[PDB]
Amino acid sequence: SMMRWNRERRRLQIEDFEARIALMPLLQAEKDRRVLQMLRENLEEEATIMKDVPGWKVGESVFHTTRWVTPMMGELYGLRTGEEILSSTYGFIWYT
Amino acid sequence: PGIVELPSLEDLKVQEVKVSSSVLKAAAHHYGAQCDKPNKEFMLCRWEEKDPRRCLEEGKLVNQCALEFFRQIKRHCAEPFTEYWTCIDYSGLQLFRRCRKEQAQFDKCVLDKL
Amino acid sequence: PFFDVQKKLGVDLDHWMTIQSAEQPHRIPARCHAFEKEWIECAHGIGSIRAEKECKIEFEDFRECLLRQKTMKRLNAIKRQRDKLIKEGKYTPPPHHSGQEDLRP
Amino acid sequence: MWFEVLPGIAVMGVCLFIPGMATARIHRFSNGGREKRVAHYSYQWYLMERDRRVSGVNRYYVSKGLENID
Amino acid sequence: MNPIILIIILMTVMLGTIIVMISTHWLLIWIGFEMNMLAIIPIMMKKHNPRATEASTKYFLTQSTASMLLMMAIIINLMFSGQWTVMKLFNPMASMLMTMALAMKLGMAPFHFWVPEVTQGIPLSSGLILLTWQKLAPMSVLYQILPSINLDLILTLSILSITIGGWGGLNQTQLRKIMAYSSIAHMGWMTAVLLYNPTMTLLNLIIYIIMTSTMFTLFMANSTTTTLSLSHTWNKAPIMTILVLITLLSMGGLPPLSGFMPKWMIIQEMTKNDSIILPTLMAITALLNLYFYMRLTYSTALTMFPSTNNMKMKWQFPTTKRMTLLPTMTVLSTMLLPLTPILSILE
Amino acid sequence: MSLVYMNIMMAFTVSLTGLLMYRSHLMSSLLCLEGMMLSLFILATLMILNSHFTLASMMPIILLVFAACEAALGLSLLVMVSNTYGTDYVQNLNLLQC
Amino acid sequence: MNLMITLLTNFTLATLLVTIAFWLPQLNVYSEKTSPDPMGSARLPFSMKFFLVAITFLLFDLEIALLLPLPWASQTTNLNTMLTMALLLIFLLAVSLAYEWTQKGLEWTE
Amino acid sequence: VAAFLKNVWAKEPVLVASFAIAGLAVILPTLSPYTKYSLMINRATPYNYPVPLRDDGNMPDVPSHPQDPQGPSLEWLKRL
Amino acid sequence: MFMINVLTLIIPILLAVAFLTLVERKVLGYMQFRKGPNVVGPYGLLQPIADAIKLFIKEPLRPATSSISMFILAPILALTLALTMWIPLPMPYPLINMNLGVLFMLAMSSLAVYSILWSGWASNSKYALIGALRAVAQTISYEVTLAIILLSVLLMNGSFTLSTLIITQEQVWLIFPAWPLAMMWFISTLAETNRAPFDLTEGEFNVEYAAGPFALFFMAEYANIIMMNIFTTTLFLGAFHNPYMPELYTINFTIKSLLLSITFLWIRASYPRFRYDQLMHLLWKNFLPLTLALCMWHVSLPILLSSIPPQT
Amino acid sequence: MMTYIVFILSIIFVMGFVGFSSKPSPIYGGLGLIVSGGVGCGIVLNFGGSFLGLMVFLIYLGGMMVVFGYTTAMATEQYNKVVLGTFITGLLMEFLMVYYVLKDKEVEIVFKFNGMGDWVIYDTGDSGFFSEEAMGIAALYSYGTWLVIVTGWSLLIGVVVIMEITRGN
Ligand SMILES: CCCCCCCCCCCCCCCCCC(=O)OC[C@H](COP(=O)([O-])OCC[N+](C)(C)C)OC(=O)CCCCCCCCCCCCCCCCC
Ligand SMILES: CCCCCCCCCCCCCCCCCC(=O)OC[C@H](COP(=O)(O)OCCN)OC(=O)CCCCCCCCCCCCCCCCC
Ligand SMILES: CCCCCCCCCCCCCCCCCC(=O)OC[C@H](COP(=O)(O)OCCN)OC(=O)CCCCCCCCCCCCCCCCC
Ligand SMILES: CCCCCCCCCCCCCCCCCC(=O)OC[C@H](COP(=O)(O)OCCN)OC(=O)CCCCCCCCCCCCCCCCC
Ligand SMILES: CCCCCCCCCCCCCCCCCC(=O)OC[C@H](COP(=O)(O)OCCN)OC(=O)CCCCCCCCCCCCCCCCC
Ligand SMILES: CCCCCCCCCCC1=C(C)C(=O)C(OC)=C(OC)C1=O
Repeated sequence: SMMRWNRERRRLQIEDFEARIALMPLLQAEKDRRVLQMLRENLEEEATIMKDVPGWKVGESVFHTTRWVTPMMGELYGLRTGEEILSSTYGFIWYT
Repeated sequence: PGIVELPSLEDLKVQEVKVSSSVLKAAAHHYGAQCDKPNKEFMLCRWEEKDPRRCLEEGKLVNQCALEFFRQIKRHCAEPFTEYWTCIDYSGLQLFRRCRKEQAQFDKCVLDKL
Repeated sequence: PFFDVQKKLGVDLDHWMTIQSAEQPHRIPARCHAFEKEWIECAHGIGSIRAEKECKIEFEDFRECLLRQKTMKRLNAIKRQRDKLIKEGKYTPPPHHSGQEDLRP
Repeated sequence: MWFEVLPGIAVMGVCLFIPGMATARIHRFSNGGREKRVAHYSYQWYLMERDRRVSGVNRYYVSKGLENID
Repeated sequence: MNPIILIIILMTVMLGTIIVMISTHWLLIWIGFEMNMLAIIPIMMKKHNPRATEASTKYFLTQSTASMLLMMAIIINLMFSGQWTVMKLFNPMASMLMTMALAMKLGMAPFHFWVPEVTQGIPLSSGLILLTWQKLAPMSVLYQILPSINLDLILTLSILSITIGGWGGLNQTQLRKIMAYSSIAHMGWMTAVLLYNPTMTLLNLIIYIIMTSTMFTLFMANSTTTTLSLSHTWNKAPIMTILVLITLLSMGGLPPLSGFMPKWMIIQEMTKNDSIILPTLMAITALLNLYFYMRLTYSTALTMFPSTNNMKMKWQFPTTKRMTLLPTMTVLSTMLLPLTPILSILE
Repeated sequence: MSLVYMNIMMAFTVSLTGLLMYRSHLMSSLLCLEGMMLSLFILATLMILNSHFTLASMMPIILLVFAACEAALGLSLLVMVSNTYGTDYVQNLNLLQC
Repeated sequence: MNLMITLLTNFTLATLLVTIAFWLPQLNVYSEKTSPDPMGSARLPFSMKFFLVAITFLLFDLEIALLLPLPWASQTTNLNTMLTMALLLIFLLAVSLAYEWTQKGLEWTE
Repeated sequence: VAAFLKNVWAKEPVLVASFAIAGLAVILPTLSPYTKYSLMINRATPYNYPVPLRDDGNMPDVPSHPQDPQGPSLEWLKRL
Repeated sequence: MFMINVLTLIIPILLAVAFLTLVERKVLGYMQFRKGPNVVGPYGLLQPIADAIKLFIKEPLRPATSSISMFILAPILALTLALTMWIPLPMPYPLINMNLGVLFMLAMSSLAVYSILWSGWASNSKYALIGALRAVAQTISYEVTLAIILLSVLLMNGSFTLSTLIITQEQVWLIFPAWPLAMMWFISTLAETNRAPFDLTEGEFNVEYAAGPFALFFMAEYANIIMMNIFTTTLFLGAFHNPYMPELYTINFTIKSLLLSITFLWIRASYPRFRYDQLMHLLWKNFLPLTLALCMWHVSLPILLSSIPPQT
Repeated sequence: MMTYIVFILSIIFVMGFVGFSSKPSPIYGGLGLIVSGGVGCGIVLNFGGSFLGLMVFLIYLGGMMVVFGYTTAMATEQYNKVVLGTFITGLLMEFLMVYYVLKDKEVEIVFKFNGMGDWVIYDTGDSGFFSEEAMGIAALYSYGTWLVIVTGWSLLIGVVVIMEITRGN
């Protein structure tokens, strides 16, 4: 009985994983536009904040290489409210 | 070092697929069969360029090809689809195995009309 | 004494856990996979004495990926200037940095 | 006789029936007449937070179907 | 102890040291030290008296503290390098902590304070293991981390070990403490030439292990643990007095013997690096070690101390002890200086 | 670097100086030693979970097990001390001064 | 967050019940009790066997800690190696138990 | 081998059942025909994304669409 | 709203523990050819209320405690761990749905021996300390087979998720592939809670506590008894779950857990006590070798049958 | 306040070590190390290490500190200025560190440390249908062969060594 039912459960797992795989291109495109939205917002607010500070380059990469670096949590949700911060940074860990 | 170059906010504007995760998972296998080509163009671009800023326009094609997937559901089979993603939507883990007759009606209606 | 028994006998006793750029289960990348791959491919074969001065850029990139000290220092500067301009009333946050804009996807 | 132990077993069984029935009705009431979303994995949390953003009412459980696309 | 269990425990000691020698990951280095300590604890408590239990307690505390500082150095290396290769260390704090941890494992001064205690508390065979085999694994890690070892730290540990192990044995009448302070002085000699030429470190380690194994094997053959009991040897076994004579004249670095070989080569690799004060002070401080070696040879070989009457009984029983490799080690620890350029096999 | 690493390192040094300054007991010494091991567990764990280096997630478990076995060894050593003097006092362990 | 609230609620209920148990019958003004055991005043004799069963627990619990990732380890692609190492860990736990047996370690608490 | 086995089953049946169950657990995966299917199911479970290949011009066995005939098939998993 | 759910968990736990004492005295009465309590309430239903009011106004026993702090903390820890063992229990939905509820319960039950140990040392009696050391050694002994049997059963589940353990048993009860693990599990959980025939605390540690705190230890012990019966029910006798009607699962697992708690009550009125070495012999020389052998069998068995359960 | 919660737990963690590094009594030392293990477990849980934190409960606290309190309760027969002085010393050192790093957003005792909350250093992606920590621990049997061999051999030798050194013969 456990043989038949765990084989059926493996087939159902593969079906759910292929549903996920069929959804991953759209979720990847939305994720890319999401993080580029947030970085552009942080960039424009840095340009309108860091005007007084002498010698500041707005949007300057701390890395030497010009390769894309995955944005850190503080890079994206830095200038936002603490509610959005906590929802993004401990939401899944604290969820039930 | 140098200045990172981000795209403008006009470059990120696109008609968002504003449907829920159960609507996505219920329509998932037909989305993976029918919206194959620009999705795989996009994900090949995404693993080869390793930079999302170089992958935006292809992603727009994804966000173009997804919506034509759903309008073509909405023009022909909105009612069995709605009955199917409601039953998918009830479950906490969103089981396919709880929802086989609604899947059967939706697959029958899509195989007939589309 | 480094009796390299693993390279002599061709066995892989502990090289897999050595670096983050190695073969991970289910192809999970580390958060600094590209930086460590670039530092290793720079510093390979040339020795440590040459590698400390000829791969300094890749190693500074990889260390600053790991610890994020320049990133957090930049965030400290941005947030502290923002707090000073809030305290002086010279600046207001936008609506999209207050939670009233119905986020993207 | 032996059915004299049954009032105490009935009281104890109602007292064990209360927590599961109560958490089931609370999970239906707090989640729009449905089950609580099990997010054990970060993909499930990604979808659930995407639901929270696409509903527009800051709630994951308020679902949006074909009426939300044109 | 069950001899099968003794064989398995000694193979586990050797296994932990080999796991330190052959591994490229830091966790396996730490695992080799943990396995080595965990297996050597019953070798110290073999005879089951409170001195062995006290010695095992002191050894456990020092080696546990060193293992914790080692794992902290490894964790800081993973902080500042993101990886686990047993190679140079990418932080001077992790380099300092690992050099401290290995100095505590070797018993280098001022972490020497457990070596004359524990060697006194344990039998001669377990002290032989502690002073010969237990020096192999930390010197292997010091061999592999030397591009990041701070110079002033390792030289301070080296001269402090040489001076304190020199002034230790002058007050000692117990032979195991004499071998312990000799161990501290020779480990200072090994780590002083470390950053200049680690081949001479390996040469000093091999010659020291040969000479120490010769002296402990003579001590086990004659069943003597004090100077005054070693002085009874001429009336029982007159050849053993000649053997402890030539081996203790070897351990002081007197030419034409082989124990002159390492320290001379150490000076030969330190005057190349324009250090003249430091090998001179080290060589002059080694005269203290040679002085208490000469004290032991005066008590044993060059004079005849009075024995007792019961020694006449022991004239009628030959030595049934398995004096393993004692002619081989006695020859190698004395007559090897004409083969001084053999050291290139350690390169 | 990150701010929690400050507290985990300072906890390691607090338990270090507790393990490096005995009062009377050997059990309190072993408690400080296992506090050092616990802080190493937390610190290695926060690094490995930080950097998403997947294969080292089995690393702190190993760091637990060996060292917990090490603790067992020390406890047995303490018991042998307490099978001689009646207490686990470190001032009774001075037979090897001469 | 729900879990931290639940733990705080359970600790608060337990502390409230313990406070009621330690302070409600203190208000009884009953009587002062004048001059409030098989061994009289002898010291506690150390039992070697209790310490032995505790350390045997600790070591076998460490072997359990090695065994705990097995429901996740059955999902691997290198199943021959996984099966060999799983049977080797349970076999080394059994060898630890057999050595604990045959050298009279499980005695008078068998 | 026969009287000894009945003797240890008479005196210590818990240990006989222990060594019998452990011996079956050792030897029986090497003799089972279904051990291969465990491997084939665990490698067919798609945890990651099947990152597609650039069609250079000569890949006759790689499909262009998931519903194409060429490629890996799991009809053995459905049927068994 | 979640606080209401926590209250509707923890208050009915206390009520079911209160009336489990009545069910114990009644079931032990009728199994002993007599009656249980039937005078104080109608069919005895007011006996636990009368007894709780009796104990909370009895004189405090007023001991000379070695440590005041641990004398306070041992009932606090016992009650807190007795209540937090319920929050991952799926019935059919837990209060705290977590990915590692099984391992959470094994951890919070491993922490339960500190209450016994602190109550034993916080009393000035050396006899109470010897009894506490015996009870702690007994409990940590049987936690070994708890962990290994539980691991061997969860090799058919795929995860440490307790909610997945209902999905695992939708075609068969898991006692049918794992009844030897079930019977050793059942006796081992009988030996966890110091329950007869493993109750050497009643055969000739918290005897210095007053009637209030001793009642709190007693109710924490019966909360552990009800909880381990519910956990054994979910673990081996998994009920049918219809997601649109969860009360079917709730009525079903409640009936099974009541039968299993009555089975504890039915064991304690049937057997004499073990001697201390006899249950040590039962663990280390009977349960643990079969537990290791069945652990090897349940490692190698989903591989040889191609029945490896899903990870998710 | 809630964005600093791991930091706050870590402060309790440091306080917990001063709860036993001052060494009041080995039973109060055991209690302090239990509370320290609980809060350090919570720190592990808040980066997503659920299995490692439950190892801190099941093996460190419920496995090993049980044995420490057990062995300690078989000694120190049941019934300071330096203890309380060292305790308040370590507490004031730690709160001076807190005050410095919260008024400067930067501190340097031995290393440089940021003063913002440690939520900033996290990752912004998902791991799919697996915990990366759970799969890296599951990798102990496929990729971790030599590690399992040496760990199981060290535990077997640990059983043998404990039986040798406690026999007295
Ligand atoms: C979950 C629902 C409930 C589950 C069932 C439990 C309900 C029944 C409870 C009854 C009351 C129990 C009161 C406490 C009793 C404690 C004493 C006791 O029973 O000790 C256990 C006794 C102890 O042994 P003993 O003391 O009776 O015997 C003497 C033992 N020596 C010689 C060592 C002194 O037995 C066991 O340990 C058995 C444990 C379970 C065995 C499971 C075996 C399954 C079959 C395997 C295969 C066999 C065939 C061979 C291979 C074939 C391959 C194809
Ligand atoms: C770059 C370097 C890499 C590494 C190179 C190699 C390093 C070698 C290190 C050698 C360390 C030797 C440690 C001691 C030997 C190990 C086995 C042992 O314990 O032997 C002692 C044993 C105990 O017998 P027991 O019953 O306890 O006796 C008590 C008295 N009744 O039996 C006895 O007591 C019998 C008495 C005689 C024993 C003599 C043993 C001599 C062993 C050393 C030989 C020399 C080293 C090898 C050659 C040089 C290599 C550098
Ligand atoms: C190879 C397979 C895997 C093997 C390793 C895994 C084992 C899993 C189970 C764990 C066992 C751990 C404990 C083992 C202890 C063995 C030693 C032992 O118990 O010897 C004593 C015993 C007699 O008991 P006694 O000492 O008198 O006890 C006092 C109470 N009367 O003596 C005996 O009862 C005799 C015991 C030895 C003979 C047992 C034979 C069983 C054969 C079953 C059928 C074949 C199964 C295939 C494997 C055979 C392996 C030999
Ligand atoms: C989830 C469900 C949990 C259920 C838990 C409880 C189960 C049992 C429920 C109670 C069952 C009935 C109990 C009846 C008790 C006896 C009452 C009685 O007859 O008392 C008589 C007494 C004297 O009255 P008197 O006027 O003198 O009579 C002379 C007549 N010529 O007068 C008095 O004593 C005064 C009146 C006292 C009334 C007390 C009633 C019992 C209260 C128990 C607490 C629980 C309440 C129910 C909770 C669940 C339902 C909401
Ligand atoms: C002597 C002092 C007083 C003694 C009495 C009171 C203390 C003892 C009794 C209480 C013990 C408390 C145990 C707290 C942690 C338990 C482990 C845990 O949280 O596991 C559950 C869960 C892991 O499951 P998972 O599904 O992976 O997480 C959700 C994401 N998917 O993980 C989560 O859901 C993580 C949620 C966020 C992090 C929660 C952190 C809680 C606070 C820190 C620990 C609190 C206890 C400290 C003292 C312990 C003393 C033993
Ligand atoms: C306020 C909530 C209830 C508090 C606890 C008191 C009631 C439950 C325990 C009382 C008890 C009962 C009924 C009981 O029957 C009994 O004997 C077996 C005890 O002593 C061992 C008890 O302690």
